[PDB]
Amino acid sequence: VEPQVGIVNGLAVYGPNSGSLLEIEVSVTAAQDKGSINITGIAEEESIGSQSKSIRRKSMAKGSVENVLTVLRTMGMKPSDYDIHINFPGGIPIDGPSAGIAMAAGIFSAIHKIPIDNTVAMTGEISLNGLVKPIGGVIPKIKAAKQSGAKKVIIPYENQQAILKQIDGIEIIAVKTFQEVLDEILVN
Amino acid sequence: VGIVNGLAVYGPNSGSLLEIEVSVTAAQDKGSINITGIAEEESIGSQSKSIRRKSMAKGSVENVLTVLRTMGMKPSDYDIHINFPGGIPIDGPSAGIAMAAGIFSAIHKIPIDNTVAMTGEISLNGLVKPIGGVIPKIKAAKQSGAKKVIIPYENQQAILKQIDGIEIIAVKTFQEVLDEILVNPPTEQKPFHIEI
Ligand SMILES: CC(C)C[C@H](NC(=O)[C@H](Cc1ccccc1)NC(=O)c1cnccn1)B(O)O
Ligand SMILES: CC(C)C[C@H](NC(=O)[C@H](Cc1ccccc1)NC(=O)c1cnccn1)B(O)O
Ligand code: NA
Ligand code: NA
Repeated sequence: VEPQVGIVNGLAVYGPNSGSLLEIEVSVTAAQDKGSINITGIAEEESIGSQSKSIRRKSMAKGSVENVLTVLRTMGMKPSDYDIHINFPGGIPIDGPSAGIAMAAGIFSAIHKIPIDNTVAMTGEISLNGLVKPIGGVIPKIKAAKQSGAKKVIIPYENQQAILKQIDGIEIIAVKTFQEVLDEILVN
Repeated sequence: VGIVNGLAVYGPNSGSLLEIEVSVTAAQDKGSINITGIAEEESIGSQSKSIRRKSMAKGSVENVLTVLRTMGMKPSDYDIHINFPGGIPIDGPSAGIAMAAGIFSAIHKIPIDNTVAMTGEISLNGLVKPIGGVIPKIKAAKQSGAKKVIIPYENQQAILKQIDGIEIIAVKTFQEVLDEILVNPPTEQKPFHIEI
């Protein structure tokens, strides 16, 4: 209907050739106390195991949020000033590092009250130095964005391939940096 | 945000170079250590008896902080975030000297030679302890375009002398790692110079 504050279109893949678009929602309020970060709708922990051994870690999605908050501090924001809540609606259990640029964009937008273009979808792992790192399932993700009525899709520079140029009816933007993501999507 | 070139082995003979990211900022509150990209806990055994422990990676981070403390740094003055990039859980004690160098470099600003990769467990006294997969690690350092690789002294063996096209530096201490990888910082608009 409109560009909007703290709503960003992310992308997911389930197995080789099955992509989808998720409408990630970000709320930022002046902190009650020390500031906080909460996420609804993500894996909190992953376990990988064999017969006799297994490891457990905080999820790549939760790790991704911590990278995002470190990047926003290097850019001169103070996330400790805010209680921040990110919501992946629907109740679907999602994981992975590839929503890093989308959550970062969502928080930036919510903090600055600058709406994000609703015609854009994006996928991109974020590094602590603001670089956009390659992701999985970029073709099914682009087709999901198109299939959903997105005019544009932001992908990491290193996911660029010749075959992408053969896709019609959606603008594919390759980015190296989170600043380039903000340039592409923020409205005024 | 500084980069240190760490090394990993996956199966008997495959190595990779990891660009480990280290962010160190003035503490927002009581200071903090956060690591992304690692195993945090390991369970070993069966139904009948199993143990659970902090991962080797997490233990390695605790040893790093103790060493920096014994060297007169106060890691609790900082919020420290180390990111091991991508989407594989990494584990092991062998990134001890990489994480310690990355934090050192970030605290003092004295930046890290980007042509150097390294592997080594760190002890509390700051000795560099032997690691596994030293040969595939060296080969992966070479393939990534590293000109130098730091290894533990006790990993030195005759056959490494057969490896061409990379300088292999054996170290006994963390101070030696820092002697070898730290570059003279820039000199412009400084009241004095720091030389290594
Ligand atoms: C937080 C989410 C949206 C990030 C994206 N996740 C996914 O695409 C993941 C697949 C993935 C890819 C790489 C690493 C781990 C898991 N997909 C899902 O979680 C998923 C998709 N559809 C239904 C239910 N779950 B990304 O890493 O590709
Ligand atoms: C923190 C990491 C980088 C330290 C290094 N780890 C690895 O090489 C470990 C194997 C290992 C070796 C010794 C003890 C435990 C596990 N490798 C990995 O975790 C690994 C390697 N390639 C891709 C993804 N993960 B080291 O202990 O050799
Ligand atoms: Na994504
Ligand atoms: Na290593």
